[PDB]
Amino acid sequence: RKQISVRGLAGVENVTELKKNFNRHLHFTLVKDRNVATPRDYYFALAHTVRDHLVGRWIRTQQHYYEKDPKRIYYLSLEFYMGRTLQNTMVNLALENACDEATYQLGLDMEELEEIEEDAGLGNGGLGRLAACFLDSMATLGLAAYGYGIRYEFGIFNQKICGGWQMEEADDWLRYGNPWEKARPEFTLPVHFYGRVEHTSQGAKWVDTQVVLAMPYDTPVPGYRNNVVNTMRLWSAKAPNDGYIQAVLDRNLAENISRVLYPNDNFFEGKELRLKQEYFVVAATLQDIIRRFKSSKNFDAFPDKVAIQLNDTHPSLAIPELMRVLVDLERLDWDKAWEVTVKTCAYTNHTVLPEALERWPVHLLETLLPRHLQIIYEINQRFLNRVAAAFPGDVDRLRRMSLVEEGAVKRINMAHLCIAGSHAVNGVARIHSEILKKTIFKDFYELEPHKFQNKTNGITPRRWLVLCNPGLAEIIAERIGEEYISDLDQLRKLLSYVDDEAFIRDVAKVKQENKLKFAAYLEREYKVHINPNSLFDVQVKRIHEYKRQLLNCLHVITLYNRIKKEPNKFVVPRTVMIGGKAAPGYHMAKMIIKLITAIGDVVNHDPVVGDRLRVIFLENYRVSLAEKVIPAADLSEQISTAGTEASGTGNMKFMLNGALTIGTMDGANVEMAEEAGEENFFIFGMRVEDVDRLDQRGYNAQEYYDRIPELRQIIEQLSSGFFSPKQPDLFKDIVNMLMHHDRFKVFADYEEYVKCQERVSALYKNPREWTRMVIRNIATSGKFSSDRTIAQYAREIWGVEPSRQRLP
Amino acid sequence: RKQISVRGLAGVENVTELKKNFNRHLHFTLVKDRNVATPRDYYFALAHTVRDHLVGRWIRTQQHYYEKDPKRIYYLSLEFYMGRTLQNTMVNLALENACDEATYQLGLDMEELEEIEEDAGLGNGGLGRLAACFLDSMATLGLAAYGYGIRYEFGIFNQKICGGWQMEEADDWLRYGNPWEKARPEFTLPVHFYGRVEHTSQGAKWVDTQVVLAMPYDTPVPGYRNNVVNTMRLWSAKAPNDGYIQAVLDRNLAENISRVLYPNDNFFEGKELRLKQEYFVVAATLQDIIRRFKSSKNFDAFPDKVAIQLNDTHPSLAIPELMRVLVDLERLDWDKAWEVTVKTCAYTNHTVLPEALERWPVHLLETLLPRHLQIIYEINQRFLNRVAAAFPGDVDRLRRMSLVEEGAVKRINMAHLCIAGSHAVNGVARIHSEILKKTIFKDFYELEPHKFQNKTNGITPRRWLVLCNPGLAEIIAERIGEEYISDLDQLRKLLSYVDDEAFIRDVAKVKQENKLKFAAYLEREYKVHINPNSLFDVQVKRIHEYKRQLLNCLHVITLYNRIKKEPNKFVVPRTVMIGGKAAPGYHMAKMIIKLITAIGDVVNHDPVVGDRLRVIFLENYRVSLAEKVIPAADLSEQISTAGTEASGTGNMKFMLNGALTIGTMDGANVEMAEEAGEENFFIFGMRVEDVDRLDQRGYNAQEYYDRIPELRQIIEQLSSGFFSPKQPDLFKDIVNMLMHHDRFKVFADYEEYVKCQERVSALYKNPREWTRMVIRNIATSGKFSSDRTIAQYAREIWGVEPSRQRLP
Ligand SMILES: Cc1ccc(C2C[C@]3(ON2)O[C@H](CO)[C@@H](O)[C@H](O)[C@H]3O)cc1
Ligand SMILES: Cc1ccc(C2C[C@]3(ON2)O[C@H](CO)[C@@H](O)[C@H](O)[C@H]3O)cc1
Repeated sequence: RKQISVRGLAGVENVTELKKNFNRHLHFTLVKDRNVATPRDYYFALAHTVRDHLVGRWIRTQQHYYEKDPKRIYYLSLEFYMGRTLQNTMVNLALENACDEATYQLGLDMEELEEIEEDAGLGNGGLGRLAACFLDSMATLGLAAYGYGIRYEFGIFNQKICGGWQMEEADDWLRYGNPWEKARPEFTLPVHFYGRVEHTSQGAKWVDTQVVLAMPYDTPVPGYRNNVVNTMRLWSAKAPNDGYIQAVLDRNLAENISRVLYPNDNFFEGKELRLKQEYFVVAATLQDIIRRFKSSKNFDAFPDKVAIQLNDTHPSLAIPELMRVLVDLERLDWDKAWEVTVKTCAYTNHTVLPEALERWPVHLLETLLPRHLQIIYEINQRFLNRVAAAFPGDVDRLRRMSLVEEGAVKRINMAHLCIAGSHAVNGVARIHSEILKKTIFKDFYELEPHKFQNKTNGITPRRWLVLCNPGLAEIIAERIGEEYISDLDQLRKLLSYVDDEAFIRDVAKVKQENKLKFAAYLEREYKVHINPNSLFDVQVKRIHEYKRQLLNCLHVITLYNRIKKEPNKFVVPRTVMIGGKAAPGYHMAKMIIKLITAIGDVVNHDPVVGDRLRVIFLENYRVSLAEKVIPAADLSEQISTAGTEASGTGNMKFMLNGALTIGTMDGANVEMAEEAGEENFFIFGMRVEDVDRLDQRGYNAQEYYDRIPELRQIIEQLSSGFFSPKQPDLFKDIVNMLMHHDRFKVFADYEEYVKCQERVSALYKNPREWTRMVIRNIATSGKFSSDRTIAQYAREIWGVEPSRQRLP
Repeated sequence: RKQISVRGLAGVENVTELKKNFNRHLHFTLVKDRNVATPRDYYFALAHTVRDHLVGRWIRTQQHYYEKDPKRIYYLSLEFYMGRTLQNTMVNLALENACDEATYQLGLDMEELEEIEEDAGLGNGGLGRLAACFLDSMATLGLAAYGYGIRYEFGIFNQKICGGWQMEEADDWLRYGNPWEKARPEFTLPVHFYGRVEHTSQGAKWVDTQVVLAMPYDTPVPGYRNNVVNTMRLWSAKAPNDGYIQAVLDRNLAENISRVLYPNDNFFEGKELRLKQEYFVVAATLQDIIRRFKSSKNFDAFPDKVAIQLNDTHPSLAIPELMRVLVDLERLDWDKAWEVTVKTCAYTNHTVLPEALERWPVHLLETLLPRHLQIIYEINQRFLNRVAAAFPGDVDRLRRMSLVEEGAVKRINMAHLCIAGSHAVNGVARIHSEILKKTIFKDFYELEPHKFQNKTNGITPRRWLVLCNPGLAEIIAERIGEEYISDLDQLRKLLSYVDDEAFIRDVAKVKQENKLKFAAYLEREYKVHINPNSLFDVQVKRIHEYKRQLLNCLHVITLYNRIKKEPNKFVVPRTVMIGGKAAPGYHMAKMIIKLITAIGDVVNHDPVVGDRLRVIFLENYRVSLAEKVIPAADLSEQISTAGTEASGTGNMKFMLNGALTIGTMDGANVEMAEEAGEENFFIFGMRVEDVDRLDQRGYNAQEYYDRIPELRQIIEQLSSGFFSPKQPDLFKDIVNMLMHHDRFKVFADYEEYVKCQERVSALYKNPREWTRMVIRNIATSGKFSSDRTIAQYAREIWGVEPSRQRLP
């Protein structure tokens, strides 16, 4: 517990001070005594005590940026999936052992206190979590970086499983308050909606608007032991200052802008409220940017002092908004303003799936943001003039590249707007960034090849190793010291220990400890028992057809059927865990969750199977749960159809935490296998080239059904009601999709998947060799530190040099 | 400034500690430095520093009540008009001089900082402010007392005057946070709405309800230098824990219950939302009461340990709610439960005006609170059985006394419910309590004479003398010491100084200082100039026909016309100030405000008048403004039609602060004149007997018009458009009401009022004799301390003995 050296020192005066301040907060802040005080009160007492340690560095860091005047990095995102903050703050400030000792002396278990904290679940999954890892890495790399987003009152819904179905409940994360944020009502700014354009004497003027106020809440973002504390600023919607009762109640309408995170992360829903959220962040943020620029030492120097990073197209309105401010308010000529805008803005693309692309109807933009639509049209005209000059007579190219899409509903393609208005465009993994240049944005790449870049995603080894897996962090540090924590490529040193008996022992010991603890978690919180002597086979990620939880389902049923066919034949015991939230309006994803639980209903109660195979659906998968289950995982399921997962980041988390990966050559899986050597990955299935070949001739699921007896059995089980005896036709939609409308070719990878899984089991039967392959994975996970990713953004896009230098 | 002894000591270590903690809060709490810190930041730094001094006493006081186990007093009100808290806290903790010195040493003006604080304007006027004074007095008298109400997100609207008209804006009092309250989300309770009654095995059961959560916020209530800190608990509406987006947005509906204070304090608006607010407070509060009772040592002892005071009929649902809990949940027999309920509950009545009485349609109660309606009917049946037994054959009495009113819309008379369910019923001034027994509740008085009491209202001499008028507080203390501050009857000692040259000098000096300061306030905040050498003639109170701002208007115009008729004739210069908010839906009150400003538009710009007469409308009259204008007042206008103002409390504030009173024999005016001697009051107009005689024969305004040339002139000025030349018919509604539909007989008191005002001017011409009469008023204001009022409630209704004893 305290023996772990990576968790810092418990200095005698530090422990004494922490105890004093803990008690001070319990009294003055919480207004409690030890008589009535609950564990929650004790959590808050510790939270306030720890938060106090950020203040000096937070003030000094921001003062330092004012004095040193570096280029400022503005990271705009509609999602920040931050998780809990208590442990992270302690780790980054080297206070973990000290607080652990302080709380122990007060008769309290700090780990019990940590479990009281709610996730800041202000994101859906990978994209939101990437933003969070990026904030962490930017602070650790000493960048003058500012995360900007919306302070949703309700984050991603809490998932309940009831009767085997997902139920959504409001994530009331602010119920007991947020001790980490600092409300800044004094820095509230006006955001304008609707209205009309007057073109007059000085030029265009946006008038008759409805105002929604944006109140900032600032949250400290500590770097790893470098005394740097950056800021995440999240905007909250407030009704403007100036019958009666109804008028006061109607203030809720404006304030609804920041009420709730949209949970659909796979399908573009052209909801006006989402458009308002996006403009809300953009308008308020850019006001801050402009104000700060003016208070630093004429807009020629703007791109030298400002970088705006667009996390997907969600904040794409930053482009016309910056143009609007520069042209209409600052009175710059269009050409100069555009030069400035392009040099300021860069765009990160996160998916190739067409249904996810933001394409706003022009009528909606005209009504809500009339001036922005005007500006977008002018941008388009000038951009297409450039295309026409570069490719004279290529009319189809003009049509393909246009920001305006011409159908029954005329729309603005926000990706096209982003490319046009950005000096850099990046994908999030090598395979993804390459397909961007090759197909998706081929025309844009040909126009401006220098624009297109790759920035392979990463994860922070603070949250995703030191916090969640201190036991693994410790055994690593015992061999190679602590430098790896902010220099993850040093993990390659561990390759020298592939034959080290002590290290093999310790890697395996740590995994088993994590497995026991997670088993203890499921027993404590859900009264669910799992076999500790089973392979922990884990697929955790949002529920999507492309991620192919359905393929996992087919395999699980295969394992079940094989046991039933040959009950005497030994098989490696497995606990198959699948978790993740479905978008509320995504019927198939909700059916998939029900299928997982239904498979469990049969498998988990078959006396012939017993503890040889168990299938569990992990309820309410979220950042805090990922921190628990990933360190306990033996097998990481990364089984998206080749070409569909832009990068993935869960994959990296598993690799860092001592799990072996079964996966397709998709997203960052490709680079993970390259880093480790393919011999150390369970790679299976179609490559992108194979998927394309199938698309060329037409995907016929019937062929696979007709040729694979074991698949046929499963589909007939699903259709006949074997997994839903009380409602035989329950899974008809799943069967129909698989047989006739499967965009993701589940059947096409079935045989290779099952055979690959056989090899997983074969290796697990050899504990020594399993662990040696694990060492080969952990040792080569260094590339997937978000420090590496951010250093690349800094040097290749932002034009700033990262620094691990400690502030005084 | 600091020289004022009543403001305490500036101890060297105390000043040092305050400065240290001020700086500590600026750093750790506000996350600011002296470079970016605003006056608002400095206010908050001081607020947190001062608030820290309450914590120990707050915890110890509540612990003391647990140990000593006294009878608990629960004061239920839909209104708490608290005002600002910073100065009050400092005064009650003897920290004012210390903080003044501390802030001075830091280079800050504490008075400038105090002006930053928003009023907690969670009330309309007198009733809400009475609750606030009561909380203060109960703490000062060492009572285990608990104020319970609703934490409105928006209090009484901020009043803007635009084009001479009232405009309403949301009172966003929580914009920058409330440093005084402590959120207690852990003690959140469920409140139930709608649903239906099941009568089953154990009995009745309220089922299928919609739940709204009640989250308590606790605010410290410091007693005057007795180390007692009581609690005001205000409930905030929260949506219960368990398409999707719309469902999250719809949480606003439940949360609207605590959104805004209903601003109509003169007309019963049977709004369902108001009914929900009333039940919301009642249900949550009574849950607290029951829980606390059970955690103290079977319901026979309930009335020995619990008193519930109903501030008017607004929390009247406490009666059927307590019955519901006792019968349905605690399983007591009806008779015993009723015995307990009556002994627990007492009712304070605040008006005789019929349109203000709460009479809820039975259909509305059946839908929202079906079980309560059932209980009300049973209460009524049993109560009327008692009436029938006491007055056999008196069928009309039964009809008159029934809780059920039988018209086209069947209604429950909430006053009748209160009388039936309470062991004590009190009016708020001797005249008012007497009319209750004589007419309004005559039948109830005859049934149970012992039930009916008087508790003449009062005001706290902390807020209303020591805080708002330290200069007057000081000159008093110089002669008689500081005991009077919590023993106001000691002011009678000042009668010994009616011929004391030094005291006459000082009383007059203090008044002039206050007048200069208020003149400075109007110049600073509104660029409005007032004549400092003029009589400050002030009518501040909510705008109602019964309060007769219109009568004041007639007098002002009379003064103007008299000047114009005889420009060479000296008149005592006057600044006539009228301020107060009109209920948004009260057309006549809004017209009256416009008339006041319109009169000013003419008078204030007539070169013949100049500074001899000025009429100003004081914008946004509220507690903080009352604290400024009342100490500056020379003449207090208390001119309600006899029988219409139940008590008044503004009257008392003026008397305490060195103003002479012009008023009718109405409400507490009668007792104020009795205390001081009528020779020291400007009493005029019809008594209640005269109003009744007019009602008997019929009020004909035409007679007064026909007989009074000067009145005729004014009405013709109003009708012809003299005060609205651009819209001649603007005031037609006012004229029509005065001439034909005046319930309050403005014309009937016109002649006596004008003649009484002549005598006011005559005395003001004699500064010595004015000041001597002032001394006679201040010296006899002691009865009107809310300490006296609360001591009476304690001894005569609650059965507890007050104590000025200091806690350790
Ligand atoms: C509205 C929305 C929300 C989330 C997402 C994504 C895209 C994605 O995960 N969530 O971004 C991650 C970070 O770059 C990638 O690792 C995932 O492959 C990608 O699907 C897209 C669109
Ligand atoms: C809904 C409502 C609100 C306020 C009031 C009152 C009644 C009143 O002022 N406001 O109570 C004061 C305190 O007892 C009295 O001094 C006033 O005379 C009375 O009008 C009645 C009803």
